[PDB]
Amino acid sequence: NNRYSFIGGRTGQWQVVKIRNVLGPGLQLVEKVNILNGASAWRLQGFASNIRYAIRTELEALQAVQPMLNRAEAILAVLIPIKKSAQWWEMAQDERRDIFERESHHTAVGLEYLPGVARRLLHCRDLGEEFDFLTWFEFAPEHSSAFNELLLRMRASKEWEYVEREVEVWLKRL
Amino acid sequence: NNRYSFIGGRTGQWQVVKIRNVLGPGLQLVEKVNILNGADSAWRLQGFASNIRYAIRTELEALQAVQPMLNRAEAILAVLIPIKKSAQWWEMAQDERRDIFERESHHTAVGLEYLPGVARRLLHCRDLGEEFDFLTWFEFAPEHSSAFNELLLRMRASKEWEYVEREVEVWLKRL
Ligand code: HEM
Ligand code: HEM
Ligand SMILES: [F-]
Ligand SMILES: [F-]
Repeated sequence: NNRYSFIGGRTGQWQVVKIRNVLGPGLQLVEKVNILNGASAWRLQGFASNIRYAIRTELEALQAVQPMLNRAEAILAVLIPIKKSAQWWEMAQDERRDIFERESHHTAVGLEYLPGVARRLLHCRDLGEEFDFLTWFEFAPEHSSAFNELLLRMRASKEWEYVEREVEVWLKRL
Repeated sequence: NNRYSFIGGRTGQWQVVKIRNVLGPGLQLVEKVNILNGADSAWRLQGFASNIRYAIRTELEALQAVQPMLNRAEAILAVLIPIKKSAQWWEMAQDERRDIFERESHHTAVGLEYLPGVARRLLHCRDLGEEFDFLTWFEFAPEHSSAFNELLLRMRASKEWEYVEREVEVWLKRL
């Protein structure tokens, strides 16, 4: 099933460490997040989809180093819902690819954080959700500082001038 | 709301003229199709309107200069064409798919030849878990029927269509 739901509330596989309401309306602090592969204070949902930007040589680079989810060591996670602006979504494909990679170097920068950080990308604009993306990251604690670095590098990029809502939900695996 | 449902059955705004089961399993013949904006009938198809996946800005400019509105008074014929692409297509990277779609197959350039006669809507549905990947919608006056039939055959001859694994044509007339 390609649908995932993230329930913030009193039960789940993940303990909430902190929530940082980076930009726009936040998410209510809760005890735990329950993650369901299918369709409480809030529910987020999104789907796994096909590649939108990455080119073949980028995928090869990613495939050579990216880790799998569910490593025994990867006891920390971060769920980061993201919303991009109307101006982003009205751009053509070349315009969006150019900002994503040529200007902002998204994949190249993220590659610097592999193999330490595992990730999953979910899409949800097309479900009518209040966010556009649910991004998921997991890693061992030794990579927390580097992941915090990466977040600030991304926020400095051209791509991020089109981000209108962002929240960080920091989790620890129970 | 960006979701549309097409329900093949006994009621609706569109009368079925014919169904051509082009490739793979067909769709059951029915009297009418009922189209609902939102989430005795035989099948339901659904999809969502989405953002642009391939077209570049100059292509969008050319499309915007000529593409017609939906619901023109004269556009009494329509065709609903659900399409499924293969697993090999979806595993390709973005550049590989763009190269097939336009550089090799000229999908937008060829389609532009049929505007303004043909109006269109693209719906996506692979991400919903539907049996098809896309629902494509076309509408036009009868004087463009022959040209639309031409266009179909040209697109089926293209490289892109080597990756199409299920296709049905539901021809409709506006009630
Ligand atoms: C950890 C290393 C990272 C790598 C290797 C990486 C890599 C990628 C790649 C390859 C894509 C494009 C997927 C496609 O073509 O469809 C993508 C999309 C995206 N990633 Fe990252 N990323 C990483 C970190 C991050 C971080 C920390 C964030 C959030 C703060 C983030 C947010 C996104 C978003 C929102 C998208 C979708 C962009 C769009 O479709 O407009 N990524 N990432
Ligand atoms: C009538 C003139 C047509 C024009 C101007 C046209 C134009 C386009 C455009 C510009 C796209 C890219 C949209 C995007 O970038 O996301 C698209 C996608 C598509 N069209 Fe056409 N089209 C035409 C006819 C057709 C016909 C007759 C069919 C079916 C037999 C068809 C099937 C599709 C499919 C399945 C997609 C999605 C491709 C994918 O995302 O892999 N189109 N069309
Ligand atoms: F990502
Ligand atoms: F189309």
